[PDB]
Amino acid sequence: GKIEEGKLVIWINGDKGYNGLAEVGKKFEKDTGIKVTVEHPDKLEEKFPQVAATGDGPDIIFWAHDRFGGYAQSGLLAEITPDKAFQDKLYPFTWDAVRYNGKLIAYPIAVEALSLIYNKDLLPNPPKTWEEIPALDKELKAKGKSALMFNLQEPYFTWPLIAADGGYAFKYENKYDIKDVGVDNAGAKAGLTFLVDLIKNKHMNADTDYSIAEAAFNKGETAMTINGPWAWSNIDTSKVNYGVTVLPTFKGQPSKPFVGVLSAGINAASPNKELAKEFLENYLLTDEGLEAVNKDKPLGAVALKSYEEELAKDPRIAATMENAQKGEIMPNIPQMSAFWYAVRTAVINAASGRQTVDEALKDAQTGSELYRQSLEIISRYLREQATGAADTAPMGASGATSRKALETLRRVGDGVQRNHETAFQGMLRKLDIKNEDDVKSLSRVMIHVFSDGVTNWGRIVTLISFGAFVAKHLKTINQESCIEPLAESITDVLVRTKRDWLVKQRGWDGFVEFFHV
Ligand SMILES: COCCOCc1nn(C)c2c1CSCc1cc(n(C)n1)CCc1cc(c3ccc(F)cc3c1)OCCCc1c(C(=O)O)n(C)c3c-2c(Cl)ccc13
Ligand SMILES: OC[C@H]1O[C@H](O[C@H]2[C@H](O)[C@@H](O)[C@@H](O)O[C@@H]2CO)[C@H](O)[C@@H](O)[C@@H]1O
Repeated sequence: GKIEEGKLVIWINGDKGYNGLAEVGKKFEKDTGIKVTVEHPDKLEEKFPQVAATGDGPDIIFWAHDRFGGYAQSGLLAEITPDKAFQDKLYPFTWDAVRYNGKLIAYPIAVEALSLIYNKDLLPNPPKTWEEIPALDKELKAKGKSALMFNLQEPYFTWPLIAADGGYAFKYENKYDIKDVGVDNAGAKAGLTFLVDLIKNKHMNADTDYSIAEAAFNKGETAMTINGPWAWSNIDTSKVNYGVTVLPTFKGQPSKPFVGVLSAGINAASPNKELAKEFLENYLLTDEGLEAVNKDKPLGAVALKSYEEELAKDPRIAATMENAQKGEIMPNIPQMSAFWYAVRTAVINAASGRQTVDEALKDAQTGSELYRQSLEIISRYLREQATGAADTAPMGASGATSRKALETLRRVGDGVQRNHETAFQGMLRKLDIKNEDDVKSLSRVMIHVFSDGVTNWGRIVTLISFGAFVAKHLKTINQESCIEPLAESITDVLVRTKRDWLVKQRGWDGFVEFFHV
């Protein structure tokens, strides 16, 4: 139901120092009498947006910064307004990671990058290249060991290799070009082909997950793993003689890990926002607060300058920041969730042999592009229907598909508006859409109606065609400013409800083919 006033509920991932965070919670309770409950639910990054949308969930959510732009866009996060004195205590680049549309939407905690972790008793010198790992595995298999095991179920761990020879998520030049996705280029293919060849040649197993890789490294059965600072605690307990070092190069180029800033957001529906701010600023983001978490599971390079100066002498942190420098700080754009879902499926299907590398990355490209391509088509159709004049701007990336989808939608959507004028006029009058607040109300009812019953291109045409019908109404009553929000809302409904179906149709190319006369 509603978040309980007078306590704090905190969500953090089960691989992080949640017992250390609970100790900070106990210090908070000692001062204030306010009880702090720390939970680590499974899939909390997927659960948070579901429960927070209903005004429920934790007061504070911890995740890497990449997921907070989506949460902020969805209205699920309170704006963070620390004073200059507090802001100056953290590195400016960490605040940049938690800025979305010019507003701070979380507190940055620590910088995370993957490193190569190696067993000095099996491999005194780690391999500098991915290319030498097959030969090393052959040497180690003769000793009853293997070279490398890491999580193949989460694309976070394979991304550094995919990115090495030129794979990218969203092109960054000067600003992100969200229309420019680098998932199915020659560089991405080269990296994922290398991983699949390691599996084909029995150097790795497609079924290896976080738990299997951690157990094999910590038992001394595999010489190397790929993991973040949080993993170091369990390796210390195992008494493995380990090193943390630069990831291997691929085709002479560095592995490029996607760099995360562990961040703490405040639930927009929390009645405990002042308690949450007090906890995060004056208990957690202190030398003693971060020490308590770091002693449980290491954070990496903490955002708090005073404590980072103390930790920076650690060679494992130096290695973390060397890999971070060769990588890229993740975007926080709302499309990151879709990007990760698309690439997760691609790596798992390529690794298992369900798809070829070409097939897998083609689907991942379509899934990653789906929101922005859908919005380009739907925004243009609604606006030209409302105003009577087309947009002269270039379509940009995958422009032929956008142009031909808009041409098709002009033919079939104009026909739907003509033939279903009665139902459209009746429903427009019942909805009584007057302003941007009324447009924002449509999402819930649209999802309900559209998600029920059969999936086909005709119902997608009806969804967008009624959008155009509403947009014409909005322009006429001098609410033209409502049209882009309406287009965004319809696009969100379409892509969230029909993601998997749309990718199976080759997205908008399927639409053009389906309605080809
Ligand atoms: C006077 O005669 C009566 C006969 O009428 C029967 C009929 N025939 N037709 C064609 C539709 C209907 C009503 S029953 C479906 C319905 C629609 C709504 N409610 C509450 N119920 C309003 C909530 C809503 C739903 C939207 C919206 C999309 C863009 C937008 F800007 C605002 C939207 C608001 O999209 C749902 C999926 C697309 C859709 C479909 C579909 O999926 O097939 N149908 C059948 C629609 C009908 C209408 Cl009028 C509008 C849209 C659809
Ligand atoms: O695998 C995709 C996944 O990558 C990142 O998640 C990391 C997280 O940042 C780390 O702190 C650690 O918990 O491992 C996770 C990988 O299992 C992204 O932050 C996440 O959004 C994305 O889904």
